[PDB]
Amino acid sequence: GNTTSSVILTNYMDTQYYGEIGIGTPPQTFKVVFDTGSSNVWVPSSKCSRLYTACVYHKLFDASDSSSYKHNGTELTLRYSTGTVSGFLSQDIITVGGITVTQMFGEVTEMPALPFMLAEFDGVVGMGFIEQAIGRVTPIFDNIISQGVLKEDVFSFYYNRDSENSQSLGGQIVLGGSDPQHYEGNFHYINLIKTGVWQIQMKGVSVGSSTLLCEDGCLALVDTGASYISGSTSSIEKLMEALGAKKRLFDYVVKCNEGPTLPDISFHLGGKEYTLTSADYVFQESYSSKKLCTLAIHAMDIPPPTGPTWALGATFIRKFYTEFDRRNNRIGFALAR
Ligand SMILES: O=C(c1c(Cc2ccccc2)n(-c2ccccc2)c2ccccc12)N1CCNCC1
Ligand SMILES: *[C@@H]1O[C@H](CO)[C@@H](O)[C@H](O)[C@H]1NC(C)=O
Repeated sequence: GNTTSSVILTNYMDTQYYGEIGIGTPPQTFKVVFDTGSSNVWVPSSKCSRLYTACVYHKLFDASDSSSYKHNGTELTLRYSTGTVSGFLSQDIITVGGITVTQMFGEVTEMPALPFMLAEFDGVVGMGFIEQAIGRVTPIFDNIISQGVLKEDVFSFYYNRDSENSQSLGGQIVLGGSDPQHYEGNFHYINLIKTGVWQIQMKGVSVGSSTLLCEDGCLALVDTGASYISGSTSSIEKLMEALGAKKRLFDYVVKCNEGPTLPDISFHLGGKEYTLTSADYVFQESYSSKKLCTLAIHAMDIPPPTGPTWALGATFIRKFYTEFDRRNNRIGFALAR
């Protein structure tokens, strides 16, 4: 068609980027992450037991208040690297950036405190392919494309560096195109290894001058739902050894004074080198030799068939404006602004 639709995103602490969607008639509004690492839409349900503290602290969908709701009831379990949710399938009208679509989604009735008591968002909108959809439910972007309204069969992500500042724009998703106000130079495209997953070949990971990791190639999942850049436990422990970082419970840390002294990290993608300086990957909350500063990179062991794989999350997207091209099964990067 002839239209472009944008979704304004809120940036919470450079870790969570989410926007609003409306579900039902009248619309029930939810804060959702737009996740290229998954293919299902879900929100917490009014049928969720209140013994789940996450269901007490999040917005719940009430099918009994929606006149456009259509029952299904098929049970589903959605397993992620950080945790699992369980519930059942429902159908209703979903509003995303002015676009209205009839969508099958999950009503979550089992929502663990860890990690969901840490989510500022309520649910998730899966931006991945039908191949990875649980219960083979048609993903939302596929349903939007069927309407024949969007200018291009593409969607783009802008994640802002600034979270603290008001009047800044936390981020932005453009359905059906890109926003040239948020990137500079030209897009550099990398073809997907295969359709069904937003995953590309990575030809090397350099720490400083030498290529210390991913010699002989490896995989890179471009994941909008991930806060950090992640690699396997084996890759990260080698990376962190090179940086001189100390392993804590879930993350890696450096003495704050040493943060600025850290080397550049380069990701070799489609013949181009994508470089992050220490300012890009260190949470520089102070300069004290008496304080510990977290790194926006951690270990995450993603199981087969998708993994073992690196994941390029918000840490990477903040520097590089990303276009997800469904028409040509490729990913484009440009310097964000
Ligand atoms: O499990 C996670 C991730 C989730 C929770 C989630 C689940 C589904 C969609 C979006 C966010 N979060 C997460 C973010 C904030 C609070 C609690 C969890 C991560 C933070 C860093 C790395 C990974 C994940 N992912 C796997 C699936 N793709 C996105 C990343
Ligand atoms: C739920 O919807 C799916 C469509 O994917 C269909 O296969 C199934 O029969 C539906 N179940 C009910 C109980 O309506």
